[PDB]
Amino acid sequence: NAMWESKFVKEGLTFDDVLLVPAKSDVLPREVSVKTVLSESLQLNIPLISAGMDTVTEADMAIAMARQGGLGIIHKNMSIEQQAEQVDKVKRSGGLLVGAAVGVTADAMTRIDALVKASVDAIVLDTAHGHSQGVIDKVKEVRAKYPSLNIIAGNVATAEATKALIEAGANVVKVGIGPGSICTTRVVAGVGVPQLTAVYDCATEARKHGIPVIADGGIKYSGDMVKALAAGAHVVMLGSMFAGVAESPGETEIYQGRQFKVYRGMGSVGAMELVPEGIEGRVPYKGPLADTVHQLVGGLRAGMGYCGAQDLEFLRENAQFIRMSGAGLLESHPHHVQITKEAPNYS
Amino acid sequence: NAMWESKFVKEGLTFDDVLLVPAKSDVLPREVSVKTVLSESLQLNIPLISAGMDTVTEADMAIAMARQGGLGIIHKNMSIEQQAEQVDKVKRSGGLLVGAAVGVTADAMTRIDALVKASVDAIVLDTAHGHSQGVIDKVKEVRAKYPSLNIIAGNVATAEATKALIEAGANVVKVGIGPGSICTTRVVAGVGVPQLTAVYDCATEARKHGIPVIADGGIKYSGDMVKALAAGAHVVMLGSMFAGVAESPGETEIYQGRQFKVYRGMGSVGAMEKGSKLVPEGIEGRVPYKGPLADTVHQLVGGLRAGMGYCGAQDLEFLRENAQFIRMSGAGLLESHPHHVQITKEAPNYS
Amino acid sequence: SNAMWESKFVKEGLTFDDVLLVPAKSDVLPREVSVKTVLSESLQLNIPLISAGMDTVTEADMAIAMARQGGLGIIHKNMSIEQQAEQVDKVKRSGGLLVGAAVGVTADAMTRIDALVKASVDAIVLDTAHGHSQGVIDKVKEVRAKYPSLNIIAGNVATAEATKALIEAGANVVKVGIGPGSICTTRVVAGVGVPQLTAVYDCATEARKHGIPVIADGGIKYSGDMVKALAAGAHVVMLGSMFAGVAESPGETEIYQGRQFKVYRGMGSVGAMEKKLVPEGIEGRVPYKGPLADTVHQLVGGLRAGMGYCGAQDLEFLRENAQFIRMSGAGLLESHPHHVQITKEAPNYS
Amino acid sequence: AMWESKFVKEGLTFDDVLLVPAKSDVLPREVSVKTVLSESLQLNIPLISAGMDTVTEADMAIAMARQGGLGIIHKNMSIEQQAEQVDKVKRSGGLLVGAAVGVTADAMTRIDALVKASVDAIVLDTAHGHSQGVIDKVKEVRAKYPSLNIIAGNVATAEATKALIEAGANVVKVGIGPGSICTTRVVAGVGVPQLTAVYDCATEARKHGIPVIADGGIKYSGDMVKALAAGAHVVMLGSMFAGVAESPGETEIYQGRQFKVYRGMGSVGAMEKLVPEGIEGRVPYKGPLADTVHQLVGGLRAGMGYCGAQDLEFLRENAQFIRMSGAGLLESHPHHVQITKEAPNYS
Ligand SMILES: O=C(Cn1c(-c2ccccn2)nc2ccccc21)Nc1ccc2ccccc2c1
Ligand SMILES: O=C(Cn1c(-c2ccccn2)nc2ccccc21)Nc1ccc2ccccc2c1
Ligand SMILES: O=C(Cn1c(-c2ccccn2)nc2ccccc21)Nc1ccc2ccccc2c1
Ligand SMILES: O=C(Cn1c(-c2ccccn2)nc2ccccc21)Nc1ccc2ccccc2c1
Ligand SMILES: O=c1[nH]cnc2c1ncn2[C@@H]1O[C@H](COP(=O)(O)O)[C@@H](O)[C@H]1O
Ligand SMILES: O=c1[nH]cnc2c1ncn2[C@@H]1O[C@H](COP(=O)(O)O)[C@@H](O)[C@H]1O
Ligand SMILES: O=c1[nH]cnc2c1ncn2[C@@H]1O[C@H](COP(=O)(O)O)[C@@H](O)[C@H]1O
Ligand SMILES: O=c1[nH]cnc2c1ncn2[C@@H]1O[C@H](COP(=O)(O)O)[C@@H](O)[C@H]1O
Repeated sequence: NAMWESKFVKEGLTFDDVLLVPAKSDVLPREVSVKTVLSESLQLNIPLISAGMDTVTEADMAIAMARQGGLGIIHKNMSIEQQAEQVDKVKRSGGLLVGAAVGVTADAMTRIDALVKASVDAIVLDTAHGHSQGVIDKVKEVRAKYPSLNIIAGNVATAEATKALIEAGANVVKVGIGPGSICTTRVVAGVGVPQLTAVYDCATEARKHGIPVIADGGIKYSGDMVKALAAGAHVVMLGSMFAGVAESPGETEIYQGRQFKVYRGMGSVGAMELVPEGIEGRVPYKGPLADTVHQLVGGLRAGMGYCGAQDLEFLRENAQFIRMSGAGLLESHPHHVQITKEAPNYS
Repeated sequence: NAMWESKFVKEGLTFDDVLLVPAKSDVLPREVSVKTVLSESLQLNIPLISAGMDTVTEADMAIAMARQGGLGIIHKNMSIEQQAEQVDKVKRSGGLLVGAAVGVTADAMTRIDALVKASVDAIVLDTAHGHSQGVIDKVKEVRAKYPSLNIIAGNVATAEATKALIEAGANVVKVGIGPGSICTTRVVAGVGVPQLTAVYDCATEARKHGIPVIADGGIKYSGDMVKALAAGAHVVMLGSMFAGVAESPGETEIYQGRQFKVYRGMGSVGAMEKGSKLVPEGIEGRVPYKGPLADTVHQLVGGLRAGMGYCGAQDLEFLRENAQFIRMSGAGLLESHPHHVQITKEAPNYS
Repeated sequence: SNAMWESKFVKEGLTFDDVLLVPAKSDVLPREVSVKTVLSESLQLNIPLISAGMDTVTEADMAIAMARQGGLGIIHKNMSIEQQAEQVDKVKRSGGLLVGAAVGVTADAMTRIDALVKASVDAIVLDTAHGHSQGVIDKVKEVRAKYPSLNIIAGNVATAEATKALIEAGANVVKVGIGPGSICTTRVVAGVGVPQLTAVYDCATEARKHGIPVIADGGIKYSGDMVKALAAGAHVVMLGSMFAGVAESPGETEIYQGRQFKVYRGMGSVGAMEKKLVPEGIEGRVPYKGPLADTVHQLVGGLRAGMGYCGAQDLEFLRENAQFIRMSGAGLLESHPHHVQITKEAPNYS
Repeated sequence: AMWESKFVKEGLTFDDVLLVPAKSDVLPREVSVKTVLSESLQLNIPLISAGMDTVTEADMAIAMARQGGLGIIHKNMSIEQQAEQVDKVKRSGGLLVGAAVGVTADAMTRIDALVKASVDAIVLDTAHGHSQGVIDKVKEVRAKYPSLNIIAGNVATAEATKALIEAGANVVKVGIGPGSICTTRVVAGVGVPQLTAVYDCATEARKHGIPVIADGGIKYSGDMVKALAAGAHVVMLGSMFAGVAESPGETEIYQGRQFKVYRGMGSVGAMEKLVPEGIEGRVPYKGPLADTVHQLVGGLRAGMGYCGAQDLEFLRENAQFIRMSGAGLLESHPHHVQITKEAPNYS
């Protein structure tokens, strides 16, 4: 009867619920450092990872991300031979960093072998429910065979789940159940945790083991990314904000005179070909990845400057939030003004 | 006196106010059990019941519901003779389960007499106010004559009301005051309780007596059903999500080049006129055509299996006794649904 | 002391769309409950409804219709003293019906009140923007002194302190509402107000201690709001917009895009003020709703259903026993129809 | 302790609250609307026009001063041009006029010219008032011009207000992100809900006898009253002054309605004249300033009359708020009635 009475006690927050409180600062946005260390064999210049989705990251995107100082995860919706080849294609081009997504299946180990042979830097054990026993066991099975391999496991949204994956052998934990722009998990199954609260809860546990977390999904604007990092995440994972980029898979298509690209959930009907937990759609074309990355990092620099963070470590450990209502949100966006042109970082 | 200061102390949540929290899980959605026991003689393989509304459930729907593992409540907007024929029709169709709705009226027993002869499996004593004395007196009057008959009573939204119905003879209690898609009770009378809190409060009381509660109304997506079952409900009742299937009463009509089917509240002007001083408490409308019932049901159950899998629930009871929620704001809701992307294809379980 | 500084943001407010009335044990059917109500021995109404004292809401034709329905009408003050006195006499001679008249806080207040009393008016409505103003208190005291037996209704107020002040001044009815008006912009232009349900509840709390009835004025857009207002401690509610489009309300029916509408505007709007201070209301139009009888039946019927759910035999049980439950915006969306295409229009919804 | 305090703070904005009516023996006609920001800076009306290139130049500053207010000459022009603007307002009857200065190396050079032009106040105008550079720049100016009115901003915290007062500023400007044209809270994720920001800053500034300026996010006259009631001596407006005839730029016609350009100083357009923290848009033409001012001051007199405030100091010390939900706000505006004509003080 303790489980019965504790059903509705927990409370969760997401990005649009909060703002970062300005702090004393003697650092300029130009001066701040945005480097992150996921592991001793995996370091990034910028805290950005492109999602391992069929409409987001393949060879070209992974190469582009690695060159902006980020990281790309090759999706698993292709043959083992195809993924190992694309991973190699990224490694061919200057010894850039590259990751590959692997699902929890029978052929999982076989796929990982061809990936490790292709000198992949990290594998992403992707599953909808990262707190499942099957996922945990497969992490252990993989950890045993490759102790020197970077293992990124997810997705989870609780501290209990984070501890479970870390103990299984995961050195990076991916956080996010339902916040995705193309996701319908919370709608069709009713399951999830508000992403900021999820990140905070998991980071609270991950810190105790010196393990980094990845904030994955739900990021609409560059400010959301700053919030995610300040909530405990080392690095974020983006899907929709990279999907309209030239380097992302798919072809540019015209709808009502504008340029779009296909963006679909990996749990959508189209991506599968279980009940679907994703949606299919399109996002505006945005040209080269460099322009989008520049606005994102530039937003992050401004944010860190406001908070007085010389590095992301200070940001995670010192940044304070303040909660706001819907009226606060509307004030936070432009209001009572007819916007006449698009800014490079707004709509 | 002390009632004056307590006017605004109570707080209520609904489906869009919360989310289910993922937990340890050794079970796959493929392997979960979705069966339920409502009574000694009533067992459903899926937790679904189609509403007893004149635009939702008749003989054809009740057959299709039963063949899916669910239950259909034949509506009362027809003669006593007609309703008995349809109950009999569902029964002759291979031993399928079938329910039937009865209103709190003078000739209620007469309707119930003909329903029992036709071997109806359950009777729904449906009122707008389940905590009315007339309904309570009716349940006793029916339990006395038919000690073996499955009686479902409603609608209620408070623990005290559930206690009254259970002690009166009801062996199943139906929860829901105002959450209906077609319902204006809360708007025109100002009375109601947010459904998820209602389900939770009623399930709390009914649990003490070993009595199942039905979550009736307010469910628009499959996730809302999983939340309702996790809140303490044994089964759920759907009107809106069933009103568009092929087996539902009424014919298809065209809007925007696509097909729609009529759906209206039983307290709407149209429904009251067919059934017959009271002011209406529902609206008349239409919902998208969705084809055969099997497709809708498969989506519904599929969402439940996934959600139960997330919670690590091997069966519905574990989910009822262990599932934890987390409260969220409007921003949380906005994030929960798809966002900032233009959808190009309707998903089988989304819009 | 730093008290006033530290208590600035302490209070919280609730409106109709923030709450629901909780269903309770009921030994009564909607057709059996009594909706009658007493404001004073000389002023008893069969239905808890008063039509607002506005130039686009209540004149003689409206006051007569309201009274015949068992309600009350307040003749507005945007006319000469002689005219308003005539309007009262007309209603009073139309079968001996109850009729009220609005009076403002001006120098000629006493003159106008003398005429209305001479015309045998039943209630005087001392109407001002700020009921807790010193000018209002004094005017109430003057009138109570000259007319010890005259019904005095004073407002508007939104706090208990204000309510206590008008009661001690000599008012036997207190009207509540600062800003909730559909037509109002006071909260937008002055930044001043109190969420109407909390307002009614705070003022009723004070007024209960004195046996003074309270009127819930403005903010009511559906019949359920009226039930909530009455359950929050009000004896009677006052309506503007829901009565604005009936046939008996002032103003001819105008045609806008085929559909027939009726002008409804704030008493503090630019147009009304003409018939130094900036506007605190807007000018607009509402759909023509036909005879008052059809609107009243929907409202009363909503109340009967409401009282039925709460197990209230009369309005006194409602005020004393009815409990609310607070809900989020998600709760409100569930409360209204949703995820359906409305094909026809219910007599009591839009 | 720093990690666990991240989400404890709550913030309020204008649309979250209402002013509670109090006992009153004062009529709106009789109230005192004056304000003293310093010994050498007194306003007959609590209004300041924003230092933006689409809000305030010489013509706006003149009109504002003659109404009893103040105009701030923006800095998107040469040192010589700005000194001429200040002089222009000065030879128009000896009117009060302020000028905007940013934190650059040549800031002193510009200030030297503005002082020579007999300016009444210089506004040290930056995105992050709690920056060390801003604090240092305040010290330099105070050390050279001990009698010069220095407005320093912008800030949103008591700690930042304290630091600016300590640095030598004699007026503090409050607001991080509430601006109608502002995207700072969206792109950088940083900010504090304005009404709480004013209150938190006034609480500190009260101790030093320093007045604060509530800058940004005011869309109706009632918002201004709330801002003042929350502790502000005076408010600064942008969008409500940008469609005024005396503002820079000219009138454009779109579908019969007249408009005027309004953009943030952080927008691409203004910067061109880092990533942007504003947008470019347009507001409706409102005609001569006197009409907008009349409505604003009249709403304030209404509010003060409701609160029983004879003067603005009474309002600051005594006015009480009540919190409300989105249903409260919805009720607070006109509702369920189709508006047939524009009121002078509403949309
Ligand atoms: O300067 C701008 C953006 N910006 C603006 C502007 C104007 C009004 C409100 C907000 N920002 N105007 C600009 C003009 C040119 C370049 C950048 C500009 N933003 C920031 C962000 C973080 C900072 C941290 C320490 C010190 C200074 C910082 C500045
Ligand atoms: O696999 C999917 C849906 N799905 C997805 C997907 C991936 C990420 C986020 C959401 N959905 N991709 C799929 C590809 C094929 C079939 C089903 C798929 N959903 C679930 C739901 C509950 C589970 C419980 C235990 C173990 C696994 C569970 C899986
Ligand atoms: O009388 C109006 C506005 N107004 C109205 C009106 C009517 C109903 C609700 C709100 N305002 N009607 C008016 C008619 C003419 C001039 C002003 C008017 N506003 C105020 C505001 C504050 C006051 C403080 C002390 C004393 C009187 C005060 C009056
Ligand atoms: O029965 C209806 C309205 N109504 C409905 C209906 C159906 C489902 C949900 C809500 N209302 N169906 C009707 C059919 C005919 C006449 C009235 C009807 N309303 C009420 C309202 C309050 C009551 C209090 C005590 C006892 C009975 C009460 C009944
Ligand atoms: O179809 C799906 N269903 C649910 N979540 C998904 C699906 N596809 C991708 N995701 C998650 O959502 C993230 C994308 O988030 P975005 O930044 O909102 O696009 C991915 O990195 C995955 O974690
Ligand atoms: O007209 C009515 N007024 C109020 N409630 C109704 C009315 N008609 C049906 N209902 C209830 O609302 C449920 C429909 O829920 P839905 O799934 O949201 O459409 C029904 O099963 C009834 O419990
Ligand atoms: O112009 C005005 N400004 C503010 N309130 C007004 C004005 N005119 C009428 N009111 C109030 O608003 C009520 C109308 O409420 P309604 O039912 O929402 O239309 C009236 O009875 C008055 O109490
Ligand atoms: O580009 C910008 N980014 C952020 N804030 C700005 C920008 N431009 C002006 N502001 C601020 O916003 C205020 C205008 O507020 P408004 O009254 O809401 O339009 C100005 O006085 C500045 O303090």
